[PDB]
Amino acid sequence: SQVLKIRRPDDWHLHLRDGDMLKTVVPYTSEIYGRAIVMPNLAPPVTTVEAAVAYRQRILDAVPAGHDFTPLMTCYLTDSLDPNELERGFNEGVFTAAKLYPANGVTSVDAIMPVLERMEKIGMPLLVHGEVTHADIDIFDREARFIESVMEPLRQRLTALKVVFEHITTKDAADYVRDGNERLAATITPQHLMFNRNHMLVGGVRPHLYCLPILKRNIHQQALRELVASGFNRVFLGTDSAPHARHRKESSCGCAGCFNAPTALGSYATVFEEMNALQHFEAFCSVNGPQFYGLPVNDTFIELVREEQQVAESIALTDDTLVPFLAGETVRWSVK
Amino acid sequence: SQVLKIRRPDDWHLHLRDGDMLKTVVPYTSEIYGRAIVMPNLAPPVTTVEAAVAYRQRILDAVPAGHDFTPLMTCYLTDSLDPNELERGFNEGVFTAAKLYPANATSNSSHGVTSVDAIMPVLERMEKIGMPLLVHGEVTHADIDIFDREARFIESVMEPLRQRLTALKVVFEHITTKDAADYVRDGNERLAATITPQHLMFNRNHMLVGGVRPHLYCLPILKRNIHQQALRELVASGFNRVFLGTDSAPHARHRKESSCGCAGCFNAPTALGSYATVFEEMNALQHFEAFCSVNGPQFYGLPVNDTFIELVREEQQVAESIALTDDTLVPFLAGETVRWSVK
Ligand SMILES: NC(=O)N[C@@H](CC(=O)O)C(=O)O
Ligand SMILES: O=C1C[C@@H](C(=O)O)NC(=O)N1
Ligand SMILES: [Zn+2]
Ligand SMILES: [Zn+2]
Ligand SMILES: [Zn+2]
Ligand SMILES: [Zn+2]
Repeated sequence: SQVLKIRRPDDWHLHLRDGDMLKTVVPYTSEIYGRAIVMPNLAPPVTTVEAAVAYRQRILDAVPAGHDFTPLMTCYLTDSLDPNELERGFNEGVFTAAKLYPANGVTSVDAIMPVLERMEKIGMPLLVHGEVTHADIDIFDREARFIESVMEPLRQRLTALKVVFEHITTKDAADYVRDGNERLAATITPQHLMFNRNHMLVGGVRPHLYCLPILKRNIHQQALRELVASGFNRVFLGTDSAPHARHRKESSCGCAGCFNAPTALGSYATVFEEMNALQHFEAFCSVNGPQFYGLPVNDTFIELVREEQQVAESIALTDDTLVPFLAGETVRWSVK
Repeated sequence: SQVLKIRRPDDWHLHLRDGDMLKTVVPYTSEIYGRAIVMPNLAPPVTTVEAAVAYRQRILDAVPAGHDFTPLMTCYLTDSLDPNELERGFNEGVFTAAKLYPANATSNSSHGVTSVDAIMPVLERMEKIGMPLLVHGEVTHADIDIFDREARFIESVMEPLRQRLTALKVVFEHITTKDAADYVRDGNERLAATITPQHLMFNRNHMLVGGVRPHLYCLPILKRNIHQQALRELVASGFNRVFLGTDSAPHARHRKESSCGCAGCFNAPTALGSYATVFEEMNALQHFEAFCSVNGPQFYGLPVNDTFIELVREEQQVAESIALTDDTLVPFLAGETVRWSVK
């Protein structure tokens, strides 16, 4: 019965893959979101303007006629990337931002200072997967350790640099972001709002809930839920929809990533509704991101209805299937 | 190449399953171990003397010609279990011990325990007759973080139980935490523990970094490195109320590598050499025989084995998988090169 009309959303953190997987997955995004930040971690990664232009065209080839969807491309930062290449792509409208992945990506921030300094000067946002990767650091501590040892030093060095702390998963990061300045923002996925590590590990191991940064303790989940529900205007929708074929997930060494594009928007609506915070929902989906990136808000509107839809058990691929996040379950809100 | 000769070991915590899976897995135990504690979590559970007798015989049927292997059977504790049934099984040599799995208010009375308070008549009987209680010590309340469940058990159940029943003999099965290590270390002669090879060799990072590894997924869940190190130090100290219990817990490959993978490591094929590797790395090989072959017997009041086996420090590759009638079994350390093997 209940209907919720919002400004059309965007997705500020998306993996579209390539090839036949890209053809399969893009329509789940393009049918809903006006734009999406398309991450650059292809094999090999998108590190040149030329590669980004080609990738962008493959994505557009795969967008059904009638979907008004614009992929916003990103550069994968590498220790050796030429700052002139990053800037050229930016000037051309090809690169919207650059993405910093930990080594096991970038080995040190120090190795890429010239690039980061260029980004700071030209006003290019830096998107950060914020985890340290030393073998001795427990996997649940890697996000927290990143804040102290990399993020805060980096932001102290480049005080004009705009940073998105991508897919934050901890109370540590939530507090860090809440207390930061207008040059620091974050994205949060649906899974890190809806679940905690118990949902991945109790009663069985659930690889479809296995993603990076790893699901944390409930106290962390609660901190993220309170953050979005507070109305804080520098957090915004980024799904980290990260699809893998079923048997790449269900194997002796399962790939990280949740394929949440089909269910994310309604999943977010449920969280906000639960937190008694639907008045902040549009801003999270459709306003906060644009503001941070200095892009206009979308000028169309969509509707969500609170009618329970059943999530497909699987989606066909050329070879194998794709298991969506919440496969076989129910979502309380769906797109009208 | 170096040789380690020990009295024939026993496995104080084992899952043998049933049917065809039992036929496949028993030889990996019977070739090496003189005795094993056979856990009772079949579907349906072993909760009667008659079922334990028939199960013991199915196990015996699957032992290869010439292996000298004796299964020591256990009773699954449930709300509806009659203390007279348990006592009779004990008195007749059928039940060596009884096994308490985590309580759950939704448990069918035929299949489990709703709360420990609700099975005090049976626990009092075990105390009275000197039957050892084997405890899977986790609390499973939905609002407890899975990594916290063992420590919460110590506080909520273990300590109060042992204060209530001061003569009760308890083995804290497959301990995984420094909490449990210290607790057991500081206990009396009526408290012991078993430790698996996976909890000595690995921590949760091994299960979750670079990929999710369901063949390392087991209960109680792998913990953070500080806990793994405490376990290692406990065994390496020569503490004589910790002993070998593999928790070898086989599931078909398709049941492990699924959207909801089953908990358990099939480590019977590789456990003993893994334990040897750990003791060696801890410079504690002088304590290795006792852990494998003496401490368990002393705790249970049974004789130490009088035959010997040899481990050799020569590298071998572990099978990638082991055929079942349908599907396959992936062993602990599948495909890896291991340092010690049985001669
Ligand atoms: N997060 C994930 O679990 N997966 C992402 C990578 C990423 O965002 O690190 C992927 O590309 O597979
Ligand atoms: O408690 C248990 C049960 C066992 C099994 O599979 O039977 N597997 C485990 O991982 N631990
Ligand atoms: Zn990431
Ligand atoms: Zn991502
Ligand atoms: Zn157990
Ligand atoms: Zn067990």
